[PDB]
Amino acid sequence: MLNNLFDFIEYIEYWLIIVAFVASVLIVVAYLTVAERKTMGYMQRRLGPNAVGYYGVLMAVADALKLLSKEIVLPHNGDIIYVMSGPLISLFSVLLSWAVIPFGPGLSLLDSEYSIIYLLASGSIGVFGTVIVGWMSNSKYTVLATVRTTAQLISYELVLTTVVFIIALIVSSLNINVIIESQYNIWYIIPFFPLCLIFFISALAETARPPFDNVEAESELVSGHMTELSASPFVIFFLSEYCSMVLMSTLTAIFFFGGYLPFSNTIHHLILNLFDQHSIYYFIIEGILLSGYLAIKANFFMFSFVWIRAAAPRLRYDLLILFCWYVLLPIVFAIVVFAPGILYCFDALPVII
Amino acid sequence: SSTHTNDSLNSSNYVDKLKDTHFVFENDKLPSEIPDVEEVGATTAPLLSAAYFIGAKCQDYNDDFMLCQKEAKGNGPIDCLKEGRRVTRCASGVLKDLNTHCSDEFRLHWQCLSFSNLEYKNCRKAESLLNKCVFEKMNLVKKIPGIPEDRQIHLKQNPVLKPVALHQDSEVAFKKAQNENSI
Amino acid sequence: AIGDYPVYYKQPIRWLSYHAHTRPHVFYAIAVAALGPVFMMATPLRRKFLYDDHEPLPANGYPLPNRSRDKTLTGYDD
Amino acid sequence: APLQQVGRHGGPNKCFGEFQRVVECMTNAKHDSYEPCNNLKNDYLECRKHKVERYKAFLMQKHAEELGKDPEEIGAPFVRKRRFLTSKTLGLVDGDDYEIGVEKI
Amino acid sequence: MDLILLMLVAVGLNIIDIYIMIEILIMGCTVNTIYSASLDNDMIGLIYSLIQIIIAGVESAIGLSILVNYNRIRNSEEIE
Amino acid sequence: MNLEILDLSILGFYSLISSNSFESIAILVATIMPVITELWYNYSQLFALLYTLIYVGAVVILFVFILSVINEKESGLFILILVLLLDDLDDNESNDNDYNNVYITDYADWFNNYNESDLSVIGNLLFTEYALLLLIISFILLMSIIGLILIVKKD
Amino acid sequence: MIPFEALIPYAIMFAGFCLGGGVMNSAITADITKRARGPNQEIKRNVGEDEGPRNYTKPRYNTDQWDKYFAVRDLRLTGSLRGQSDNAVAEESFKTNSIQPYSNTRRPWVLRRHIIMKNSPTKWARKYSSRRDEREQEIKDDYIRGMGE
Amino acid sequence: EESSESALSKATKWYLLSEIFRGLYITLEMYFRAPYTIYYPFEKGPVSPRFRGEH
Ligand SMILES: CCCCCCCCCCCCCCCCCC(=O)OC[C@H](COP(=O)(O)OCCN)OC(=O)CCCCCCCCCCCCCCCCC
Ligand SMILES: CCCCCCCCCCCC(=O)OC[C@H](COP(=O)(O)OCC[N+](C)(C)C)OC(=O)CCCCCCCCCCC
Ligand SMILES: CCCCCCCCCCCC(=O)OC[C@H](COP(=O)(O)OCC[N+](C)(C)C)OC(=O)CCCCCCCCCCC
Repeated sequence: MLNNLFDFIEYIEYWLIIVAFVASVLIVVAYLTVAERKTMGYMQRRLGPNAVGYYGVLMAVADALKLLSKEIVLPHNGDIIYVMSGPLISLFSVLLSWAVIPFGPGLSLLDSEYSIIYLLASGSIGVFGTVIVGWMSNSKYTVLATVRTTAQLISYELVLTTVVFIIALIVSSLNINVIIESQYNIWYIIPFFPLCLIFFISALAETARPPFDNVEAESELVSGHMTELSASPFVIFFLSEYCSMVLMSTLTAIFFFGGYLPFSNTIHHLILNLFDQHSIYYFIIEGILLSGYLAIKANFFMFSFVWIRAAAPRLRYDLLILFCWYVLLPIVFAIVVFAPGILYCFDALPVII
Repeated sequence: SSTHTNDSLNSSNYVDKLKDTHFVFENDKLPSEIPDVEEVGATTAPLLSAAYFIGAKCQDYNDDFMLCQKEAKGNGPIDCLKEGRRVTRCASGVLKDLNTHCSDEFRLHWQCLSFSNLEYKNCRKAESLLNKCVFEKMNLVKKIPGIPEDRQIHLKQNPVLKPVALHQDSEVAFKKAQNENSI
Repeated sequence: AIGDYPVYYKQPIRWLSYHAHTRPHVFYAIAVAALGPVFMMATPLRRKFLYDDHEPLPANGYPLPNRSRDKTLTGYDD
Repeated sequence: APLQQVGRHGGPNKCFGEFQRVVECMTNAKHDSYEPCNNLKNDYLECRKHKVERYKAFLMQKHAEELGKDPEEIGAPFVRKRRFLTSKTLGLVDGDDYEIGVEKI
Repeated sequence: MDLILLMLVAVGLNIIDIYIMIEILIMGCTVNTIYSASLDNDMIGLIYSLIQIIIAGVESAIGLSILVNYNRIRNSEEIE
Repeated sequence: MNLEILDLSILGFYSLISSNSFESIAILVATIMPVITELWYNYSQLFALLYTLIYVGAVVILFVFILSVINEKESGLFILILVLLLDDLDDNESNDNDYNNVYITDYADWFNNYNESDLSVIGNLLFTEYALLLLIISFILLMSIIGLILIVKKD
Repeated sequence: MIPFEALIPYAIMFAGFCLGGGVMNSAITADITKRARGPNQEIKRNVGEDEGPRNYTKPRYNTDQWDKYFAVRDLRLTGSLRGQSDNAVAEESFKTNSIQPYSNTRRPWVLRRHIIMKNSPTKWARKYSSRRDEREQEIKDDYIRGMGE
Repeated sequence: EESSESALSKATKWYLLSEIFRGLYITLEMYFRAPYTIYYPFEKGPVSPRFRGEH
């Protein structure tokens, strides 16, 4: 057979694309954990993991497989609901939030003019997943990291939501693809540099990364909510924190560094002229290039997640809630009344072309 | 705008299951009392490519077709059936001309539109060749009403927003005209 | 008054300096925010010196000619 | 007067015309009473819910049942799965019956 | 079935459970408005729904604030 | 197999048996999710996302925030299934039979060449036509900020 | 002194994005193009000898309501939602294949099955009071009562 | 009133995180330095003749 097998592929083709998409995200997340220790290792004059697989390539494999084969500790044998439900919400939200990220023009699973709302809505479901982990527990350390966890995520959600809305206001579109294409002539890091610092600061808090680390602070509250997590509930929750790191690093690339747009249009043009547009080999190269530009921009921020962790001491929680309210929020509302003013003054109010 | 409606195809088959949508056909053709017209067969991309030449050639009939809708006072579909066939015949006239005068210039342009998300900003090199050809062989021009001639967008020599990726057939055809024509 | 808190209606200039040193989180958020409405007020200056406003978009449906239907319209008939 | 029944694109929607004709009659000055506008009020309600027209569909369904008329031969052909709007069904000359692509536009 | 007031069996025995029932009750009103507005292709109904969601949020915040101060009022010895 | 029915039957089963406040807050989340999902498909995708952003992201995590503050302390299978089955039988919210059994369509038209999202029109009317409704809302929000602080703040 | 062992994970994360993007750009483009070649499977797969170079169609984004009307209009002409055709005259099957979807207008399931959301002063009168429905049924009855005149 | 820095200088350092960006830069200098790690058990740390071990 050859004719009754081709249509089989055409009936399964769009499932292979999704698996290639999910594998694409998980490979980045899996090797983000290694890159965090490999990078933070070399800034501390260490080496980091280089013994598990040649040069430590199989380090995420060992850590995941080690925990996937640990004894799950349930309060009573049939309490799998309590342990898993917390991390499961967190993992689904951040895996569903990947559905709007485009790897090129139009290459996103969900394309709709409400992509920005879908992205902020999905993240807020993950916030609900985080606080549930401790709220079903009697351990004092685990239940400690709910009231402080709840407000930290609540407080820096306003700042992250408003920043996204200012960029959406400059293009007058809540579509991810339109925002990226709107940055052809200029990258929004040049006009809105302060928002990028505010976006990156807020992004750290939302993922509970240091220096906004007070939730899962080893010296303060041990593993935080994870001091009661082991085996699979630990990995799923740990994976969620690194899906968010990859996502929020990609989102900073999209909103301020042009997304998949090339660093040089000339180099992009010269490279693609070596392939014929009438053969599928041209489109693989463009897709590799366009995701390559995003990957390099995204990698720089996954680097900065680790880089700031190796350079800044952890910030005290009481001084952390007052930072986003008494410093960041007035600035963010000041700009949201500033950008419409400048645009109107020069008759440059945006329209979705 | 991707809002769900009761009038066309929706986003997903899960919308159809909730609405219990039936996609209903009607075999009955039009009665013989209404003289037949040959419907336009062009798809989306060719129409967007020839839209400004349909506007230049069928301007009187399009205005008259609409003025019949304005003055029909709600009975527009029934009382403008004869004036609605002139527009269909006029537009078929233009697409038939482009196929018999500028077949390669036309096809190159709407292949570019099918390659660049159906956006006019991405296909200026192919579009400029098509406009120049149409002018000499049919006298049609592209004009955007409401602005001075010097400030039309498609004549902008250095546009701010440019295509990310080039159309190979457009760039190859353009430089050939830089030798054939720019003598 | 080497360090006294200024009174706004007697020392307007020094009152802002006190807040531009001790409350940078308030003074410059107000300064940034006011730069928006200030720029809106300077819009008439730009009209007379830089360029006119663009022509408004044709976002009101099909442009209907303001006249009566043509009577001699022929061609493309059945 | 305030805008009511605004479409999803900023213009008048399906039933705005009927509602406007009601307001013209009710606020008119040549009417002694509201009797002449009673039919226009029904049309605006009809345009929105089609209750009278759905009722007419119920009798034509019920009348055919009492006469034995075959539903497949009096009704109109329909397709429930959008993937099976095949070119054979659409009537295209050399159309297969293989399903169509409704994955990504 | 609900004419025997079954929904009273479905509301818990804490003041916070009443607050939730008020939200679930109002949620039904907004869903009804979104349903009508989309069928009619009327955005005025969608303006109403947006107001209902925003007003239903302010009602929650005030109710919780009263409940929070109600709770600390008992636990107000604070003589340590 | 309209599976949206089975989600609510499970939901209607746990609403009759919830004891503590953990399950009571669970009924809230278990009700919005069918509301959001049944709005995402069918009727309005815009208001499915507005609900997630405003209800789940804003008012739901406030409940669990104060439950940890308030306290955490402290039927028969025949009657429940009997009640749920009785609740299950009659689910016709309206008694216009033709309105519930006869389907309708709309006809599209090309007269709207300026196509923009619903949120474009809603903003177009809320910031122009009903600017009083918008301004009162910011006034209701203002009173809450004052109202929260006077109720809760100690000194 | 650049550490290459430290940058190995990044070169693998760079390949992760490229793997997903390279597949999506090419697979979706190939599928869109293939279905835009003709109305049957024996046309889509094979390439004719007298056919010229293949012009791929890139996936479309940022659409509006006209693109939902254009998509169905293209479907009725070529059998694909993104077919290509520039014939000045359509097939004679174009005049008898308009798809008009008919769907119900019933309230959401949650609005009429939730143990709490369905309870309301007016929702009981819709469900258990005949006052509204008897009044409206008069108008339906008087439709057929007026065909005699 | 006796602070030598002007208001803008004190606020530019505050809003633009002057010392933090320096702190990052010093940490990034170490990234291009030779690490200290030795690959035991293929290498051993220094020992001296006075060392006390097994009897
Ligand atoms: C991705 C799946 C996520 C959900 C995983 C859990 C699924 C288990 C079924 C619960 C969800 C069904 C929805 C109705 C809520 C019912 C909540 C409840 O009554 O308690 C359930 C849970 C287990 O306790 P149980 O033994 O069932 O009841 C007696 C305990 N004294 O009591 C507990 O509180 C234990 C911890 C459960 C916390 C779940 C939080 C609420 C659910 C939110 C996530 C799912 C959202 C709803 C989606 C489905 C909606 C129908
Ligand atoms: C340009 C884009 C990259 C940098 C973005 C951030 C700028 C930070 C400095 C402005 C704030 C400020 O307050 O600047 C002024 C400050 C402090 O000056 P001072 O202590 O009074 O100097 C003393 C007296 N002098 C002026 C005679 C010397 O200078 C700095 O600490 C400079 C820090 C430079 C290293 C950090 C940059 C590299 C980070 C990573 C880049 C990839
Ligand atoms: C107008 C231009 C707008 C620019 C917008 C940018 C503002 C950013 C914040 C500045 C205010 C500030 O750093 O504040 C410091 C605050 C609160 O300090 P405080 O309690 O008020 O005491 C100090 C002030 N005193 C004495 C005047 C009262 O806490 C912090 O240490 C927050 C440090 C966060 C660092 C996170 C890592 C950075 C990652 C990104 C780079 C890799």
